[PDB]
Amino acid sequence: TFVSVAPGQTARITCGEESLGSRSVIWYQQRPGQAPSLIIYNNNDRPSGIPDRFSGSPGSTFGTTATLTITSVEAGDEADYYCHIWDSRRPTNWVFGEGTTLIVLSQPKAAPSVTLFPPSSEELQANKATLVCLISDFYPGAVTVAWKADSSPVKAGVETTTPSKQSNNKYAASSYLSLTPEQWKSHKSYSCQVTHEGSTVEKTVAPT
Amino acid sequence: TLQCTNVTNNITDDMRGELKNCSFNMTTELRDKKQKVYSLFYRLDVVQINNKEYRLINCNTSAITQACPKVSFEPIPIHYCAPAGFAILKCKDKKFNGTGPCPSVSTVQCTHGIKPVVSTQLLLNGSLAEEEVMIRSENITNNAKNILVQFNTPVQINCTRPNNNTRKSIRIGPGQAFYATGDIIGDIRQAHCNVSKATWNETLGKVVKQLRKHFGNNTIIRFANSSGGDLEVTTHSFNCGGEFFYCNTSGLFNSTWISNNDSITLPCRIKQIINMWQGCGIGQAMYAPPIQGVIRCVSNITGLILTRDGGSTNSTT
Amino acid sequence: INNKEYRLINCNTSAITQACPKVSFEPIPIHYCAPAGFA
Amino acid sequence: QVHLQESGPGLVKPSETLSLTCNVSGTLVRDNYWSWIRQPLGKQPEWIGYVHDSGDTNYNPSLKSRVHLSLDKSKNLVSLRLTGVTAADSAIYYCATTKHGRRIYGVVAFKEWFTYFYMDVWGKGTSVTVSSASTKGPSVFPLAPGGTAALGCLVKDYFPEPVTVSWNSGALTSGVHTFPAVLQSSGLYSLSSVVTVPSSSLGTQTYICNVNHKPSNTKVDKRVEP
Ligand SMILES: *[C@@H]1O[C@H](CO)[C@@H](O[C@@H]2O[C@H](CO)[C@@H](O[C@@H]3O[C@H](CO[C@H]4O[C@H](CO[C@H]5O[C@H](CO)[C@@H](O)[C@H](O)[C@@H]5O)[C@@H](O)[C@H](O[C@H]5O[C@H](CO)[C@@H](O)[C@H](O)[C@@H]5O)[C@@H]4O)[C@@H](O)[C@H](O[C@H]4O[C@H](CO)[C@@H](O)[C@H](O)[C@@H]4O[C@H]4O[C@H](CO)[C@@H](O)[C@H](O)[C@@H]4O[C@H]4O[C@H](CO)[C@@H](O)[C@H](O)[C@@H]4O)[C@@H]3O)[C@H](O)[C@H]2NC(C)=O)[C@H](O)[C@H]1NC(C)=O
Ligand SMILES: *[C@@H]1O[C@H](CO)[C@@H](O[C@@H]2O[C@H](CO)[C@@H](O[C@@H]3O[C@H](CO[C@H]4O[C@H](CO)[C@@H](O)[C@H](O)[C@@H]4O)[C@@H](O)[C@H](O[C@H]4O[C@H](CO)[C@@H](O)[C@H](O)[C@@H]4O[C@H]4O[C@H](CO)[C@@H](O)[C@H](O)[C@@H]4O)[C@@H]3O)[C@H](O)[C@H]2NC(C)=O)[C@H](O)[C@H]1NC(C)=O
Ligand SMILES: *[C@@H]1O[C@H](CO)[C@@H](O[C@@H]2O[C@H](CO)[C@@H](O[C@@H]3O[C@H](CO[C@H]4O[C@H](CO)[C@@H](O)[C@H](O)[C@@H]4O)[C@@H](O)[C@H](O[C@H]4O[C@H](CO)[C@@H](O)[C@H](O)[C@@H]4O)[C@@H]3O)[C@H](O)[C@H]2NC(C)=O)[C@H](O)[C@H]1NC(C)=O
Ligand SMILES: *[C@@H]1O[C@H](CO)[C@@H](O[C@@H]2O[C@H](CO)[C@@H](O[C@@H]3O[C@H](CO)[C@@H](O)[C@H](O[C@H]4O[C@H](CO)[C@@H](O)[C@H](O)[C@@H]4O)[C@@H]3O)[C@H](O)[C@H]2NC(C)=O)[C@H](O)[C@H]1NC(C)=O
Ligand SMILES: *[C@@H]1O[C@H](CO)[C@@H](O[C@@H]2O[C@H](CO)[C@@H](O[C@@H]3O[C@H](CO)[C@@H](O)[C@H](O)[C@@H]3O)[C@H](O)[C@H]2NC(C)=O)[C@H](O)[C@H]1NC(C)=O
Ligand SMILES: *[C@@H]1O[C@H](CO)[C@@H](O[C@@H]2O[C@H](CO)[C@@H](O)[C@H](O)[C@H]2NC(C)=O)[C@H](O)[C@H]1NC(C)=O
Ligand SMILES: *[C@@H]1O[C@H](CO)[C@@H](O[C@@H]2O[C@H](CO)[C@@H](O)[C@H](O)[C@H]2NC(C)=O)[C@H](O)[C@H]1NC(C)=O
Ligand SMILES: *[C@@H]1O[C@H](CO)[C@@H](O[C@@H]2O[C@H](CO)[C@@H](O)[C@H](O)[C@H]2NC(C)=O)[C@H](O)[C@H]1NC(C)=O
Ligand SMILES: *[C@@H]1O[C@H](CO)[C@@H](O[C@@H]2O[C@H](CO)[C@@H](O)[C@H](O)[C@H]2NC(C)=O)[C@H](O)[C@H]1NC(C)=O
Ligand SMILES: *[C@@H]1O[C@H](CO)[C@@H](O[C@@H]2O[C@H](CO)[C@@H](O)[C@H](O)[C@H]2NC(C)=O)[C@H](O)[C@H]1NC(C)=O
Ligand SMILES: *[C@@H]1O[C@H](CO)[C@@H](O[C@@H]2O[C@H](CO)[C@@H](O)[C@H](O)[C@H]2NC(C)=O)[C@H](O)[C@H]1NC(C)=O
Ligand SMILES: *[C@@H]1O[C@H](CO)[C@@H](O[C@@H]2O[C@H](CO)[C@@H](O)[C@H](O)[C@H]2NC(C)=O)[C@H](O)[C@H]1NC(C)=O
Ligand SMILES: *[C@@H]1O[C@H](CO)[C@@H](O[C@@H]2O[C@H](CO)[C@@H](O)[C@H](O)[C@H]2NC(C)=O)[C@H](O)[C@H]1NC(C)=O
Ligand SMILES: *[C@@H]1O[C@H](CO)[C@@H](O[C@@H]2O[C@H](CO)[C@@H](O)[C@H](O)[C@H]2NC(C)=O)[C@H](O)[C@H]1NC(C)=O
Ligand SMILES: *[C@@H]1O[C@H](CO)[C@@H](O)[C@H](O)[C@H]1NC(C)=O
Ligand SMILES: *[C@@H]1O[C@H](CO)[C@@H](O)[C@H](O)[C@H]1NC(C)=O
Ligand SMILES: *[C@@H]1O[C@H](CO)[C@@H](O)[C@H](O)[C@H]1NC(C)=O
Ligand SMILES: *[C@@H]1O[C@H](CO)[C@@H](O)[C@H](O)[C@H]1NC(C)=O
Repeated sequence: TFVSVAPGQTARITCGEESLGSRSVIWYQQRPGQAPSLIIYNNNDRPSGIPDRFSGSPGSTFGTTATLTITSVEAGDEADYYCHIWDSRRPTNWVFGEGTTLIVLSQPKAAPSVTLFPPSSEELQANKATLVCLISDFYPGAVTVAWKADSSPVKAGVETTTPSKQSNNKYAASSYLSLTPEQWKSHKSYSCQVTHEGSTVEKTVAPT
Repeated sequence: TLQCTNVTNNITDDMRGELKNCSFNMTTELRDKKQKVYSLFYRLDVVQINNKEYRLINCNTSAITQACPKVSFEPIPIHYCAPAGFAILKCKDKKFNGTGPCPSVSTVQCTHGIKPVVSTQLLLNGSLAEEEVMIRSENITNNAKNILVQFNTPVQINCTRPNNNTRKSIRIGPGQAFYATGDIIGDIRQAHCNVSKATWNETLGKVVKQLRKHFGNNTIIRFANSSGGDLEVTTHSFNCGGEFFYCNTSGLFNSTWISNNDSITLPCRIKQIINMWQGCGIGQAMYAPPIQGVIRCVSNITGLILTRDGGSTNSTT
Repeated sequence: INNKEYRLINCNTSAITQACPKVSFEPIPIHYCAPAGFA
Repeated sequence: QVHLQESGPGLVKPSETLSLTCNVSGTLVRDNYWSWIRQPLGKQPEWIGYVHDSGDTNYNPSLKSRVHLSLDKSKNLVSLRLTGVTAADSAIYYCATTKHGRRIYGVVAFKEWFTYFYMDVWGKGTSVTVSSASTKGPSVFPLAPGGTAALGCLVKDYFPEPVTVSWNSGALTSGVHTFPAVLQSSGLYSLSSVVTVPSSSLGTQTYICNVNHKPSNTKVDKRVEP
């Protein structure tokens, strides 16, 4: 589930089944690629280090779902959010609720920083070749890579990762193209075209 | 035939399912199509018979009729009057054990407001005694004769039903309609009754000081709970907000008095199908309809109905 | 209530009893009287 | 300060016995509750179970008859065992401290309460992949490079994951961008690590990327030069 809210406002996240008795929901924050961190440890009680007004719905209402209000929403709070429901009528939940991803709107926007590396000499001596274009600092994470052999398209051999944010607005993507030592020297030059948001950045490399 | 299960709750194994989520058929307005409807009953109301299949406890003793929800069971003050040519004489003595001459008698036409409170072990909202607490008995030596105690100061008691019940309005016939207990809104909690242990302290001390006037002065007086039998006798059977409570009085009468700030809470059970007073013939049984919301009631303990054991020449106590 | 299948209009309001055919609904003259000491 | 570290093999064959250890630093294991939490890829973290001193320990009813936890007081660490593994156990296992609490809703005496636990101080976590394939050592190849410049290293052929890459034995933490691996059709992952450096580095300002792959105990120090 996804929640879109502008920065400097109030966000609201729903998690878990409907309440049946007196509950003590525990909230967790999962930063992308990190370990979950504690935010609320007793259904609207923050420990030391968590700012206000991070609030949850009181655990005395019967018949509602756990809602998490986040006032003054920032881009740094953009992360997944899980919940541990502690309902007096239900057995112990050994599985956290399905997390809710927060989307903070009006992110800067970023032209992709592409970098094309040719194959190393020690790899050519090993009868291998791999072109690598590494793409970073692009937003949002939605890019499509296309390889070219000096105006000839490359169909197969392309292995590409899926966009992946990295503790920032920076997404990451690595595109590898596997070739043989003769294929590199054959064509005049090779190009990696990254199509990002209507625009297309190309970077080329030529043999020596 | 009721196909019953436990109520939706995860608690330890030391909690017998007082409440049972039951399902059964019912006749609708028409005498053709049935009705797979569910209700919630207390364990005391039902009994298994050989998936757990039960029945109502009274199906094998007597018929049953529901108490209309329009009527109430609120004890109101009743003044009893006599007709012309008659009069009601009222003893005006402060210390009077009910039997014998009364020095200061007056007369009246109608007694004071006597609330008909139905309880068994503890008298409630009664008339306080004057000055010293009062003991009354037909034959103190006979251990088979009850000993009625009337209090001078009232002991505050608080009984509550912490369950926000729901009323299901089933249509059993073209005119009749049954009020089942729907789902519980909130926590699975038990009915209980509170007694301030300080006031109860002093009250028990003041009754034992009056007992020593009849059983010798330097003797030891012990209090134990009921012996056993029916629930109506072994528990402080009564009605409060409409539900009929049955409380365990083992924490009040477990003491021992020699010659010389919290509340005592009591586990109170509730029953809806009661058959007191034989049932008006050998047939009728009453179903106390389910009551919406949490019931809380504050009453006075104004007297006791005690009984002594037949030790004969057993002890000084 | 949902070949047309019906019910009686009152099955869903109240029970029902038939008026015996022996009794009649004929309005007869009633004179109302008061007891002694009244007029 | 409280530092938690999870450490294990990383690759376990099906129907075997996983064994993990959580190195704890800054506090004793006798004075804290310790819970283990795995999280499959794209799933919600699954609570495994908790352990404490004096024999107070509990597991997951779904994983009841397979797990065994322990505490090493002498060596000050936590221990986990999971017998008879299958493909469902592949996940990221975290070691965290646990704090207890009671919420009372009724009157206490009626046992009208329940204890709720919450983990506050997590560990960095360890990865565990269940596969019947063998471990493959990585193959390190350096990626050769006015104002600024780029320069990188490449790990092309390894299994199962992960491979920790430092620069100059950890003396370069500014401008480093490590990119996520890609699973190739042969079943071998491949990642790259770049550093943005000033063009003025004739030096030679030695750049030596240190790769370590624990499942194959492969440690390769690759010197890159234009
Ligand atoms: C017959 O006699 C018996 C004899 O016992 C009676 O039985 C009693 O009956 C009552 C109810 O009738 C029960 O009340 C419950 O009490 C518990 C416990 O409360 C006490 O303990 C709390 C915690 O103490 C522990 O933690 C603290 C640290 O927090 C620690 O320092 C301490 O050492 C200990 O380890 C105290 O916080 C609490 O203080 C509160 O009350 C004081 C009253 O004197 C007041 O002075 C304080 O300022 C403070 O306000 C007290 O000492 C309660 O937890 C419980 O209330 C919660 O749960 C119920 C049921 O779910 C719910 O309806 C309430 O709304 C309340 O839930 C709020 O509080 C939770 C805890 O903070 C929180 O998690 C919830 O989310 C919710 O709070 C949220 O919203 C509020 C909205 O303002 C907000 O403030 C919060 O920050 C949060 O956002 C019950 O009231 C008794 O337990 C029971 N037995 C005993 C032994 O007491 C019986 O009643 C008698 N018969 C009859 C008919 O009455
Ligand atoms: C020993 O002595 C004590 C002290 O008197 C006595 O306590 C009494 O307890 C009863 C039971 O709880 C109390 O009676 C109820 O009071 C509540 C609310 O209190 C008052 O609220 C308003 C003003 O706030 C008053 O106008 C009102 O009259 C109450 O006094 C009421 O909600 C109850 O009324 C309902 O039930 C009555 C009969 O049961 C109906 O006549 C009345 O119309 C109400 O019906 C409603 O109830 C349904 C929900 O329950 C609702 O769904 C229906 O639609 C309907 O609208 C009731 O009056 C009483 O106040 C306490 N004493 C005094 C002096 O007030 C002990 O009971 C006594 N010992 C024993 C064994 O009884
Ligand atoms: C005492 O025992 C009785 C036995 O009948 C219980 O009554 C049933 O309880 C269940 C749940 O415990 C109820 O089922 C719920 O129904 C909801 C309504 O959806 C249906 O109704 C609409 C029309 O209103 C239809 O159009 C629709 O297609 C559905 O058929 C559902 O939304 C609920 O879904 C939730 O729970 C299920 C549980 O499996 C999940 O799978 C869902 O994802 C979701 O979380 C649920 O299915 C049922 O309605 C109750 N009966 C009646 C007549 O209402 C009592 O609950 C029980 N009481 C206690 C206290 O234990
Ligand atoms: C759902 O119901 C289950 C019961 O099936 C319930 O789990 C139970 O939780 C209690 C926690 O209070 C467990 O009791 C523990 O037992 C161990 C020994 O086995 C004790 O050492 C523990 O001691 C604690 O409590 C003492 C007094 O309360 C303290 O003095 C001490 O310092 C400890 O804090 C503890 O009592 C019990 O074993 C489980 N039951 C099972 C079967 O595991 C669960 O809480 C319920 N959950 C919900 C949401 O309703
Ligand atoms: C529980 O018991 C107390 C007893 O103190 C009840 O309050 C008291 O009620 C009595 C009457 O039942 C009051 O006595 C009367 O007072 C008038 C005052 O003019 C007096 O003229 C009468 O002769 C009679 O003695 C008494 O004043 C009152 N106490 C206080 C402090 O107000 C209480 O109502 C009882 N609760 C119940 C039965 O639910
Ligand atoms: C009353 O309820 C019971 C179940 O609680 C129903 O029992 C069914 O009886 C028929 C008899 O022919 C069996 O074939 C079914 O297997 C029983 N179970 C069902 C249908 O779930 C019974 O039908 C109900 N009475 C009605 C609906 O009139
Ligand atoms: C009516 O039902 C009650 C309860 O179901 C019966 O009382 C029980 O009877 C059984 C067998 O006769 C005994 O084992 C139990 O000990 C009895 N219970 C108690 C509390 O004494 C009663 O016998 C039934 N009456 C009939 C069938 O005529
Ligand atoms: C009420 O108290 C009086 C006085 O204690 C009791 O009177 C006793 O009556 C018996 C026989 O009826 C005599 O043998 C005693 O001598 C009387 N006592 C005194 C002191 O003279 C009376 O029995 C008591 N009644 C009740 C019901 O307790
Ligand atoms: C017990 O449950 C009933 C269920 O109807 C509650 O009544 C509802 O309460 C909510 C919030 O308290 C109101 O918004 C609804 O309007 C109420 N229903 C009706 C029909 O009016 C009741 O409040 C619960 N008990 C308590 C003490 O809150
Ligand atoms: C019984 O109930 C009454 C009223 O519910 C209690 O009296 C009040 O209790 C509240 C909360 O406990 C106090 O804040 C008030 O000051 C009390 N007022 C008076 C006049 O007492 C009473 O204490 C309860 N007693 C017991 C033994 O449960
Ligand atoms: C009065 O107190 C006695 C002693 O605490 C209770 O006797 C116990 O009753 C339970 C329930 O039947 C038995 O399991 C125990 O074995 C009994 N103990 C002894 C020593 O006999 C008795 O139940 C209490 N009275 C009531 C009515 O609850
Ligand atoms: C009334 O109170 C007595 C005393 O607490 C209860 O007897 C207890 O019964 C349980 C079994 O459910 C035992 O575990 C306790 O040890 C008993 N108490 C004592 C002091 O021995 C009794 O069960 C309660 N209820 C009834 C109906 O008697
Ligand atoms: C009368 O009540 C007291 C109060 O609970 C009982 O005292 C308990 O005795 C047992 C002995 O088996 C102890 O383990 C408990 O700790 C005592 N409780 C308290 C609160 O002190 C006493 O047992 C009861 N009378 C009898 C004869 O059992
Ligand atoms: C009892 O039956 C009557 C008539 O069948 C119902 O009155 C009709 O109700 C329906 C639906 O509620 C409305 O669409 C009609 O407009 C009503 N008729 C008139 C003349 O107003 C009545 O609601 C039923 N009562 C129940 C089912 O409780
Ligand atoms: C009800 O609960 C008790 C204890 O929790 C259990 O032993 C029993 O089997 C349960 N019965 C049903 C029908 O669920
Ligand atoms: C009262 O108890 C005594 C005790 O011995 C007994 O003899 C007598 O028959 C009982 N009945 C009375 C006094 O009416
Ligand atoms: C209160 O009652 C208990 C029960 O026996 C007794 O031990 C205590 O002495 C009493 N309190 C006072 C002040 O007499
Ligand atoms: C008991 O002794 C007291 C004095 O301590 C005395 O007032 C009382 O009358 C005596 N009661 C008897 C002997 O029954």
